[PDB]
Amino acid sequence: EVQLVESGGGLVQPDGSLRLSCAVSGYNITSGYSWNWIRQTPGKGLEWVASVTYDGSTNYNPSVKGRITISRDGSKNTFYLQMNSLRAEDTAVYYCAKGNNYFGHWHFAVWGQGTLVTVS
Amino acid sequence: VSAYLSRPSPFDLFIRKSPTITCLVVSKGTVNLTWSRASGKPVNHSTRKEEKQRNGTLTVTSTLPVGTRDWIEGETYQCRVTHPPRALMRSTTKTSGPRAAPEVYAFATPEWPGSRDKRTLACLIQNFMPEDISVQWLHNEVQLPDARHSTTQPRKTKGSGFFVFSRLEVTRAEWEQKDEFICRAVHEAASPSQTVQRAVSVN
Amino acid sequence: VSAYLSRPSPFDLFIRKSPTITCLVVSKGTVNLTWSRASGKPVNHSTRKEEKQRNGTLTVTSTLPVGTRDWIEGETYQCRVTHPPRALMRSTTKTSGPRAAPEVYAFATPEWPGSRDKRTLACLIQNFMPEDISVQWLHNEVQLPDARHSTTQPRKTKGSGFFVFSRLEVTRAEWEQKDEFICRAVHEAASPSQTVQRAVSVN
Amino acid sequence: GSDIQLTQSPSSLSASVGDRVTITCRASKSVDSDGDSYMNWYQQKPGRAPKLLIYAASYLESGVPSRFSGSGSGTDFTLTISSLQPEDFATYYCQQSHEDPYTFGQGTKVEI
Ligand SMILES: *[C@@H]1O[C@H](CO)[C@@H](O)[C@H](O)[C@H]1NC(C)=O
Repeated sequence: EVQLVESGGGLVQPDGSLRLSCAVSGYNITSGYSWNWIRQTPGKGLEWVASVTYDGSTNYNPSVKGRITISRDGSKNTFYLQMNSLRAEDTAVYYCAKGNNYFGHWHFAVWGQGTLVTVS
Repeated sequence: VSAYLSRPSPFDLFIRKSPTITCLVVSKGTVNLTWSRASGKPVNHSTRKEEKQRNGTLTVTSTLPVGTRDWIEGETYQCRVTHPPRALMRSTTKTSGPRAAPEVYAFATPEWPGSRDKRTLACLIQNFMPEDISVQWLHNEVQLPDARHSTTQPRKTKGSGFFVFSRLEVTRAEWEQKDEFICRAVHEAASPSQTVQRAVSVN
Repeated sequence: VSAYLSRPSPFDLFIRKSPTITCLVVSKGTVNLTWSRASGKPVNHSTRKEEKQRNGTLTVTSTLPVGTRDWIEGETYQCRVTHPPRALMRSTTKTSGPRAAPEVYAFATPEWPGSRDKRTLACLIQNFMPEDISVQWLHNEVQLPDARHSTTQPRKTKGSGFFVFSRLEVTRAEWEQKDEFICRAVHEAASPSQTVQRAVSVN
Repeated sequence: GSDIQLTQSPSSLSASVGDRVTITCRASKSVDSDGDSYMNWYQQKPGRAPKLLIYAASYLESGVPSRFSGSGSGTDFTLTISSLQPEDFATYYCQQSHEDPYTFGQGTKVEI
């Protein structure tokens, strides 16, 4: 089966830059499906951030577009999320999730444990 | 209006290597039938066939070619049906559960009075998981047609495995030209080459 | 709400001689279930059983004892279902068509590595009409329980007859105490006593 | 601003084991398309990641208990639980997959 393990979260200063990684096991991210980042502010709602498909296509949430970018490393079977110009709005628990396609519309079938990013 | 989504036979998957799934879909606006797969990969050239049969009913089946490697990694294939409020959808995918290779046993019936030119060959395939199993009969190293044999539906054993019987009537002209028949089972747990066999003869 | 009307097993008809038919009938007012037969003869004491199972559904089955002689002369039994607009009815009766007695063949599987204490006995019953067929396995002249064996659903042969397979796993303790097992077929065309048999052993 | 906004009701509710719970999800725009509604439902127990219960509003993900059922269309969707169980104390989110960016409800917390 597919298991997702996030890492790279911690305390960070505003205007800084942080990079989160999702280590996938059991399936190769270049083989198919979507690979997404979804963050949750503790005690509040959930928001989708960015996605990279098995072909390298990247899709971003416009509320974070321009400051954030999503990358992929096929050899290490890992995809990353580089954040720049951190804000208090960015403080959240960041999950990675595998997306299953249903006629051009994706749902998040498998979710990682999530890693916490906290700006001050 | 009801629909069914088939699985690829083990024979199509591991012998022919050209597996396919067919959306059965058993009247003012013609019904549209499209395909999708969970990975998001594109759907192959799916050939659709419309049949006007029979007792005031319409049959529209679409056959979708699939890749043998894809089906093994758990690719989910979904079929959707639209009419000119809601749509119907069926999803097929590799069966879950442990894998158990089949045991294969072949037997021949004794001569029955009055029917001396015919014989019955029986193949027992048992203790395999999952239930998906194809059966073919080989004679003269050439596979016999499918209409020639009859295979029972998989049934559960007292253990966790399934069993199946295959029955094949053979003629005297056949066993006298060569008194050897091979019953071959195709199952993904069979190793290697997903095949377990047994030979039988008429004495 | 749907209902089914069973036939009497050949075993109940010709061995036990105590055949019965059961009206399955698979919610404010309790459903009434009554019986009738085409000849106009009275219906026997029919025992009704109500079962509260399972996934938000109610099952009410009525078993009706019938006479073996009556079923042979073509008596039609009908079951009707009423709820506190129209009623549902099922009718069962002796199958039509020619009669053909079964051929019975018994086989034993060779030893399979790792499973030396178990064996599989297979019974092939074929070329019989109609399809109604009961199968029992005898060991030590005493009939084995039904849960011990598994019989495939009747299937059509290339001829007009049907065939059936029966599978029975046996233990070493059993065949060492007596290495003889009888597979018995009950069919109304079998003559006399509606029984065709074959014995098998494990070597 | 132009996103589809998802509003769930109730925000929070207290129930007992065996109770039937009904959670509603309302969308700013219709998420319907091609005879299907791209509303998905997720369950998130405390301290763990969300889990997919239903996708396309009516279909259950493999391995999800039968008591969870989805219904609705257009802008009105309802996640129904036939009988409540102890392990169901969690927050329930709906998520529209009709338009980018994908958006979520605020979440309905169910306390046993
Ligand atoms: C994933 O697939 C790519 C492309 O075939 C390959 O380069 C990479 O090594 C694979 N990674 C793993 C972990 O299998």
